[PDB]
Amino acid sequence: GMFITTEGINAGYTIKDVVEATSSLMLASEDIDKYNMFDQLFDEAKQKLKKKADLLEGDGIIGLKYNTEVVEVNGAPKFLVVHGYGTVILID
Amino acid sequence: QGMFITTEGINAGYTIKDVVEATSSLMLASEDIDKYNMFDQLFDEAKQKLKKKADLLEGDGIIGLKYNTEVVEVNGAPKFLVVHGYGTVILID
Amino acid sequence: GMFITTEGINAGYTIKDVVEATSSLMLASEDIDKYNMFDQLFDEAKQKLKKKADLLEGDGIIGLKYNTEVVEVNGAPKFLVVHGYGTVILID
Amino acid sequence: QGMFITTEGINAGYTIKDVVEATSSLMLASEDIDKYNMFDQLFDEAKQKLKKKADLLEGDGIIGLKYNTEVVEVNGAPKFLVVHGYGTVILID
Amino acid sequence: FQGMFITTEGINAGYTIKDVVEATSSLMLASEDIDKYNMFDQLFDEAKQKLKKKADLLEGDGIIGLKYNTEVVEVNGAPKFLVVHGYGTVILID
Repeated sequence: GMFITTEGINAGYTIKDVVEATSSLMLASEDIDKYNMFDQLFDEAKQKLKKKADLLEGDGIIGLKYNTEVVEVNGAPKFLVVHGYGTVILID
Repeated sequence: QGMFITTEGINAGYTIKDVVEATSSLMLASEDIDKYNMFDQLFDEAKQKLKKKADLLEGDGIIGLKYNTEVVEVNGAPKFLVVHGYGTVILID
Repeated sequence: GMFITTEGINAGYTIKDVVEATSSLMLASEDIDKYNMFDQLFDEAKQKLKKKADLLEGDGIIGLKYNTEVVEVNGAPKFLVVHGYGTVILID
Repeated sequence: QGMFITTEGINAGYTIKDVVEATSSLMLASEDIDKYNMFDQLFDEAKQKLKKKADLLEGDGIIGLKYNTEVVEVNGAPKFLVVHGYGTVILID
Repeated sequence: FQGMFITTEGINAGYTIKDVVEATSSLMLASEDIDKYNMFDQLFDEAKQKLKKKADLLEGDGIIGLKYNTEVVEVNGAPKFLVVHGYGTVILID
């Protein structure tokens, strides 16, 4: 139960660290149109980032951004990759 | 669907419900490999998906919207156009 | 004569909508090194975005970002693609 | 071109001249397909182009800088490294 | 020098801007490791250390406005290089 946001917050905080997480999956040959499968990778990336924020003893993560790639092998999409990153903060 | 969305933050009091994401895509016909205006549809669809998620979380709108885009190639031709939209769902006060 | 910016503005406004535009061109075989040809696509993307801002009855666009792709056909760059997007606002 | 540039905004009074963009690129030799440190010079070139455009618009500097990057492949090898830089040219007060 | 702050967003505090800085880091995948996108973790760390060292050479206190670009570079129809670019604005407080 730890907060996450794309932008900053108007409140007093100190900065613990910037954290990053990558998650990925492999597509079946028949599923090369299934870009909806990115949904689970964003949620996995967030949970990895939140766990890292909790290990740093922060209250949450500001400044979240995502990078995405669709990686091709032998002229077909084969991997979907999300990178998430943000700044872990502690309020006051 | 009457719910606000913005690329940046807002100077107002809010609480943060959650960050939400949506992906939309389409498959190009062989003759339409030059039709990058077809991304318009996908940005619209991504926003609708995001707004629906904001409404299920019982927020007033979405701040901090960004889009990632890909043109995915199959056997040396563009075949899919993909938009990912994401942002922070907030509740005012 | 309508303003556009990458960041927000410290002033009172209401939000009309987020708008997006895509611009693209096809490279000749001999022009696969000509990445300066993105310049005109950025300008076209802005003009499309401004047009949309004016249709929504806003004063300008905050939060502008651009995505870019170089799309390959048969192992050569063939299309240059810009996506522009931002938030249309009305001052006060 | 002793002229300021930043990724974020500034807490100060300004007016907005325009948004500006610059692209810079280079071609890799076959033996240099692992040399991604060669992006270094392209970022610098992109900044120089953006600053020169800011100076033509008679601004004091550039806020909101972002970069897009691509590694463009020809016949299944990286051949071009491409940087796009863009930002908002401002004038203080 | 070692312990220097870095953040994705700005800070609500008084500062002057030294310069914008950039770093790139990369690695080459083995054929058997074309699924190993976890290996980006290293590259983000390396990119940050390069950026911090540039901030320290400019005599700043830290880096605001950090962003990362990423690419997965293919050679002969397989992923061969993972590339991170990091960039941000080096500042000095007061």
